[PDB]
Amino acid sequence: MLKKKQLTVLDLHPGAGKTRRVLPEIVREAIKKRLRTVILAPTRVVAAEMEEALRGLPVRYMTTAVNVTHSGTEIVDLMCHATFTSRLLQPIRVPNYNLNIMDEAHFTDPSSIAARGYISTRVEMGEAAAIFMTATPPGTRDAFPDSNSPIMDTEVEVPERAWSSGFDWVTDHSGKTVWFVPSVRNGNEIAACLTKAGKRVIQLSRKTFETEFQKTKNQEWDFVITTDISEMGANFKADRVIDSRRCLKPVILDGERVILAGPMPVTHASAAQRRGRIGRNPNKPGDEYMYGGGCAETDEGHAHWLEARMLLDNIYLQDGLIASLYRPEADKVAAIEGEFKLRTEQRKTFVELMKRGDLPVWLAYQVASAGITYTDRRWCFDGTTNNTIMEDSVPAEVWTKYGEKRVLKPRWMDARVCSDHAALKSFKEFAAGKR
Ligand SMILES: COCC(=O)Nc1nc(-c2ccccc2)cs1
Repeated sequence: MLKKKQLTVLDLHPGAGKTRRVLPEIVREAIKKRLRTVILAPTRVVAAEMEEALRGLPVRYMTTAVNVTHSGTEIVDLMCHATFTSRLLQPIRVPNYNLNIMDEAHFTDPSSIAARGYISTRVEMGEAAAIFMTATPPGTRDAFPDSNSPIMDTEVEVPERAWSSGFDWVTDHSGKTVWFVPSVRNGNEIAACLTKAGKRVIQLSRKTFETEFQKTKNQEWDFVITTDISEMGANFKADRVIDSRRCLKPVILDGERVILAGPMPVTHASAAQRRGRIGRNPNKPGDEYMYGGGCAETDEGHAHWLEARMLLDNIYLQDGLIASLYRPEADKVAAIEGEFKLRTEQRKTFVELMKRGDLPVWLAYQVASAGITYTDRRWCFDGTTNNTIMEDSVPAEVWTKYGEKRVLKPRWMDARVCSDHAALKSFKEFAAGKR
């Protein structure tokens, strides 16, 4: 696998031991051959699991998720997918890694797509080797891959709202259930309904993931209610998955706003990863997978692929050359390489709106490309009346940095800045000049 000019897709089934058995073997071989190597973890949780699998090997952990004293003699670096892309965008030297290893390489967050595009472009150039580790590479059509033990697959109507009757099979279960919901808000309603029925419920989402995931290890629980983030190598001691088979899809309308469309069907890859949370123990056959809809290729026209092009347009490769998306995912967006390339000062604004601002890529781009500077928040208040952000059926209000109470009315509306209470709170703080 380790010869230059090669990209290898390690597509062993979920639970086959890619992370705990194959990855340490690859790393040992890489060190033997003096390959400067990066290992990309999708999350801080997986980064910590990798440290356990790699413990004893000279690996530099570029994450505060691991508390290790580095020797200074490591040629293998480990960081999150997002950290890799972030360091590429920033005015900081990223080594030209000979070997690029991406774990959970199916991750469809913009920074992961961008990292695959950059890595696969370096391999196509003949400059590097890469290994993408995933049961479900782009365009996979099999929602029902092999497992370590037989799974009971049942198509069933799954609740997406509180219920009083008609779903006894949900609560009548005495094991542990991982339940994939399309959104935080939908999970909150299911979680309240299960809590009222006497169940112990943990909720996971992107913003709460590291903190709340620890509860699945430290306390007894009956249900984990999770968004799609648990597709990215989160492991549970569970005997059932309940899968809505639904997700939200960010969509750019008319080049001018972003909506969260759906809920709508998940991809085959997502369905296989959700299912793949169970059937992992060869000694425990008959884990159950209850699924509430079909799959569709809802990654086509999804904003994350256009966002990935915005990031790649702003990463230096060589002179004016721009990295392509990884070929199997390159048709998910109608975009021209270079269309989003910013001049030096606008690019810095774009980076800071994402890194410090915590704005979605698309929104960061609109503000930066309009020639607005990072601390200038006038745009949060001067949109049309129909861009008014609503909080519990009333216009959201903040005190501006000037001490004026104003209605939150952004010039560009991205539904992700108000998708749940936590998002809207963060965006209000941003509009107020608090970061
Ligand atoms: C599952 O097999 C049928 C199918 O693919 N149905 C879909 N429904 C959508 C959809 C749903 C909500 C909002 C917009 C679009 C996309 S695909």
